[PDB]
Amino acid sequence: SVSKTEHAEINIFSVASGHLYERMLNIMMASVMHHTNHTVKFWFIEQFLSPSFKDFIPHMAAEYGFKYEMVTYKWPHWLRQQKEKQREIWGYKILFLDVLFPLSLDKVIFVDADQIVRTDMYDLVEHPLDGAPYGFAPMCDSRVEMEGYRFWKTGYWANYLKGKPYHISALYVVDLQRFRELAAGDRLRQQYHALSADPNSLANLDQDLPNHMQFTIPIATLPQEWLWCETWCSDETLKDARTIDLCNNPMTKEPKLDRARRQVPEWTKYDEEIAELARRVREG
Ligand SMILES: O=c1ccn([C@@H]2O[C@H](COP(=O)(O)OP(=O)(O)O)[C@@H](O)[C@H]2O)c(=O)[nH]1
Ligand SMILES: *[C@@H]1O[C@H](CO)[C@@H](O)[C@H](O)[C@H]1NC(C)=O
Ligand SMILES: [Ca+2]
Repeated sequence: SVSKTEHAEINIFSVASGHLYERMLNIMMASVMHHTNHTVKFWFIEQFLSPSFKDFIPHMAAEYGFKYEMVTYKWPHWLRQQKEKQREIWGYKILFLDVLFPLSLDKVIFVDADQIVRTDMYDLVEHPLDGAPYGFAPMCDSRVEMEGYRFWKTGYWANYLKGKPYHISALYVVDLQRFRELAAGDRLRQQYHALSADPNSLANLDQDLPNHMQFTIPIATLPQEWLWCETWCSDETLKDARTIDLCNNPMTKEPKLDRARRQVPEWTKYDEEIAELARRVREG
């Protein structure tokens, strides 16, 4: 309750790089606030954001009734760098969970910038982790026609996992008290540093690292309904989805905004609402 009183009942962080992902990030935030009456604070990885986004966030905060904070954490010099901006952004999602946030914050949830929330996120804050420092949803198996693209069901990953789930990194709850209690941050940084000496390792950096460490840094497998993506999940399970991720479909390669408008009926409503707020602020 000290964390809830000082920060908020729900604390969410995200990362966005590019005007398209910033546009989706405002939509994600509006979707969270339309589905909760609990207090919310959004945390941003500051250095990737545009000046316009950072100028607009106080307007979003006053319109939607949320608190916010910008975190600017410098990549430690000892730790192997990522030349590709995509991989550096993935590093910011998983390698610094213990240092991005204050010691007074007990829990934080990563929600992808391209996500659409359809649930009260305080349900994830209250979800029992049974001692795990973090919880991730598994990758769906329900869309049977995409089995050939489930790389984790054969080869390296099938042997490595021994039947454990291969989790998606679009959404994850981190019990920061337990993550700190376990030294998970230091351990994830040292494993990443050693593994990344091979440039063929950790292809999906943010996702592969926690899945690789799940025998020593436990993952609480969240209910499947916490994360639904069309690529892997059946149409039939969309009605149960608490959140939607617009993940890439390797079979169709359909553009991001087309996936958003086609799959999510309320997407244009949030987009037009944020554009209406922008026009209202611009005149004044
Ligand atoms: O903030 C971001 C996140 C992703 N991308 C790019 O968008 C593409 C698809 O990545 P995305 O995260 O959308 O894929 P998903 O994980 O949703 O399947 C890649 O070229 C990324 O470099 C980007 O420009 N900005
Ligand atoms: C918030 O409270 C109002 C009170 O009238 C209620 O109608 C609404 O459904 C609540 N929303 C959530 C997400 O709990
Ligand atoms: Ca995504």
